[PDB]
Amino acid sequence: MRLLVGNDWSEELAEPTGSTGWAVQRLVWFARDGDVLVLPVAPQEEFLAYVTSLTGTRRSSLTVVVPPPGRLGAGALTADRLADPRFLAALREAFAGRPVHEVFALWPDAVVADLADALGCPEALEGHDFLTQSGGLIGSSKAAFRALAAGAGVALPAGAVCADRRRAHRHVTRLLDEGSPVILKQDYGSGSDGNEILSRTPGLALRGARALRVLADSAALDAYLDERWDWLTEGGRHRVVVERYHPGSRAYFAEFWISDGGVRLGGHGEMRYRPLPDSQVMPAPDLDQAQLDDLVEGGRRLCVALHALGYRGVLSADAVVTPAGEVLFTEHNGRATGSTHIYEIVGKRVVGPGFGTDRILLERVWPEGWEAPSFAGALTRLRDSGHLYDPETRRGAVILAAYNTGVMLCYVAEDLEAALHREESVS
Amino acid sequence: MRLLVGNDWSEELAEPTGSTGWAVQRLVWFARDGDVLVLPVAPQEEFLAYVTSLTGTRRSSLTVVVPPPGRLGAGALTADRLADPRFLAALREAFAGRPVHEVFALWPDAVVADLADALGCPEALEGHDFLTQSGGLIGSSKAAFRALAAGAGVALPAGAVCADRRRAHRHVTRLLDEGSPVILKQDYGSGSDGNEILSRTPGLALRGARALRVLADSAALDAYLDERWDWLTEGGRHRVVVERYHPGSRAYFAEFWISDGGVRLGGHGEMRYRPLPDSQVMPAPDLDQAQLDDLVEGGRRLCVALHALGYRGVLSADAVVTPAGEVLFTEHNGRATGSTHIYEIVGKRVVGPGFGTDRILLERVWFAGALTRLRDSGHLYDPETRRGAVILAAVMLCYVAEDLEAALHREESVS
Ligand SMILES: Nc1ncnc2c1ncn2[C@@H]1O[C@H](COP(=O)(O)O)[C@@H](O)[C@H]1O
Repeated sequence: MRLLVGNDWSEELAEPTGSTGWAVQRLVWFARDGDVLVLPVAPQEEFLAYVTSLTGTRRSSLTVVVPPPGRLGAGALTADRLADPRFLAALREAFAGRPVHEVFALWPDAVVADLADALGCPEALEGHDFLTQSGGLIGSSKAAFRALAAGAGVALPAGAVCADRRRAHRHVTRLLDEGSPVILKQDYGSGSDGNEILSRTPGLALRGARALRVLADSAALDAYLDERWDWLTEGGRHRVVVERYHPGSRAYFAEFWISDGGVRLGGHGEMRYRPLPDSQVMPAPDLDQAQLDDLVEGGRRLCVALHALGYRGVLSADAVVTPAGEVLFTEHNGRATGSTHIYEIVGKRVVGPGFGTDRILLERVWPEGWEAPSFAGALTRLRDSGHLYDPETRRGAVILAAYNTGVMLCYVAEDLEAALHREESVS
Repeated sequence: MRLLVGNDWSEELAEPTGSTGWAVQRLVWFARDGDVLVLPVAPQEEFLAYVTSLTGTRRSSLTVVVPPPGRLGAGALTADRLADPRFLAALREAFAGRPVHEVFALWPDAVVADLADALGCPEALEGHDFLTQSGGLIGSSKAAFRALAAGAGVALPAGAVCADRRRAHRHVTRLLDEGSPVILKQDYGSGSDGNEILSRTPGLALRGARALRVLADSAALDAYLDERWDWLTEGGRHRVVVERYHPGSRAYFAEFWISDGGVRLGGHGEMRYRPLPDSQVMPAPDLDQAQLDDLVEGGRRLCVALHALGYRGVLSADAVVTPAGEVLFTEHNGRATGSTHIYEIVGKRVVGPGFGTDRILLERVWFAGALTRLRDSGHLYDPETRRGAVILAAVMLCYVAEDLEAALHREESVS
């Protein structure tokens, strides 16, 4: 029996008011026999039965525990929901006298530590003490990333970390006068919504940022900083990362599992900003040996640093390959990412040893313009067309997510072209 | 030579508008033959002569470069003073073609890395890359201390790190309802000035905070938090550390030198309240051997972690020994502290190997007049006897004697 926790982005960083309880249902992919899952919204049985049928996990051995709604409703495991005596009674009955062997959470937050303490199993949560002190936030800080990568000797685009406009203005100006565009980044921003590109020249693709600002001179920059500084600092709370932006780069990741015992490579892939990051392929294609070595060693070094200071959990090291072919690291992500269950479970467990050898994975966000009436409806159509993932041909679409009021698929194929073809058939 | 920078508390954390240039003149103690010293204010010659005669450094081999004044004046090495063309030219002249072998700064700040960049000697600054990304600030973060110590299995008072009022209220309520007093600490607070003690009971001794608030109950604390949170967070800029406070505790430090090659014990001491914090003793007295070992090994584990993440420089780990006898770490300090030149130079270089065996150092807070009268009376430090008062700054004294009782008699004499 393990306790799996489907928690969201840290309550300490942001109010999870938009959450609907859908994305964290990816937790089920990690479930193994006997496990107890804590989720904000009960998954549909059809989702559970499908996912468990593929992982080989006995569904009836699983228990799903859902807290009552909290101060922000049901969308996310807010702190008040996990402290609810009603929920705690439900949790203890789900345990049924069994010891908690391990606590696994999607996000390394103090609320998980709080839960382990309330349950009297802190020892089952690796890095518990670190987490009680809110150490897990380091996994989502770009400022922390910049310092750690630079200290560990991990290649980094030129730049700095700025707490004020005076310093920000100097570092932006240095980079712009070298003929480069610049990307500003919220310390704790999630995704490209937290970034802006600044350029002397118009017409750049908006890859990895919400907006492009064209700034002619020092005065235009003063004007920009005066207007956006509140936003860039989240109301004066956080610092801003300034770094050199490299147009037309491809985005890669190497993800690791950081335990008490040390650092272990989970997997690597490419995130396709095509022009939005709406698909990813694993493992990483089109790198030569030296670039793949740099991506993995770079990430590993970063993770060894994070391990040494006490971080425990999943760590995604994000990088770009520039048009000149240089691997530069751009951030880390301390959490179960969009990729984690895909290479770890779908790749290594469902597809098997052939994954990385004669099989790749291609996941796409449910295309806009695609519609499916329900989970069961999507599965039926896939099953009937013969495009549903078939455990003995090792080809086809794996349904990744629960019903979203469509779903989300992962195509397993010999190479990217083959998966891309599988997908056009799917309709 | 080596380039020695007498910089102050980071300009990124606070405006150093109150500095007068006096404290960073402790830089001179670290000066070795041929070095070049960057100071905000020129030291008196008599001070420079005096320090170098004790340290055995040849004074004429030294150069002091003082940047012109900057936006806050001459009191402190502000970023614009160190990027001044007039200052960079005067600095390259002081080198006169010599390569910079090592850069030593009093504070691990991004401006040091900028200066090393300007001069073309990034390789002479250990942790250069770390510092350009302002990683040195981690050495002044209590929020960082709390996580590092928790992760490193280093003992610390019960508590948490809080970003908002709701979690602070919870964690304060919990400690108070257990009957203990609580101390709130600004993430980047310099000294006790950034701390406040919360208690059910009035009259606690304010060791390490400079105000106490008596809070009867949950609504009283709502009121306090609603009133003080803006100050506690520096305008919602930083988080707040909530800790169990231990009254009547003694305060100790263990200081380490963190370089590429690893972690070296500098020294340890006590910060005495008699009744107030106006004196230091090194090495640490009145500790059992196991308490000293917990102090040093605690400090070491912590520094090993700081090392691994890239920090380079001086790191002082502060601890208290509770009335109950337990050693608990309370903060770290990444910088040359008020103690660093004392055990490292005055102790290990001036006094020699006997320091920590047959000599101890006592420093207390209450120029040629001090020197004259100390000389004429015979109380001035005598290399031949390894006893007497050392003038640490232009004044402040460090009494070298066999034990604390001998040091306190010497000071009484100096009255
Ligand atoms: N939780 C605590 N209990 C007792 N003393 C503390 C605690 N936290 C910090 N202190 C002491 O308060 C002092 C801080 O003041 P300063 O050294 O001037 O910054 C240090 O000596 C700490 O060791």
